[PDB]
Amino acid sequence: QGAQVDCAEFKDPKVYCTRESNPHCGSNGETYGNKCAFCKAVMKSGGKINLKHRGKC
Repeated sequence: QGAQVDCAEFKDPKVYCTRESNPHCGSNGETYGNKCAFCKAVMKSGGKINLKHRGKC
């Protein structure tokens, strides 16, 4: 096992942004999905934004 939803190791170089490759939906906070959007937000989320990323939140 091991949930592979890490987003630090796939930052660079010029990888995850703009053209969203997955409408993924946050805990109970937001609908987004471009790898950058999610890692970027979640980073500065607060520490209470888990994920229920499938389709809608």
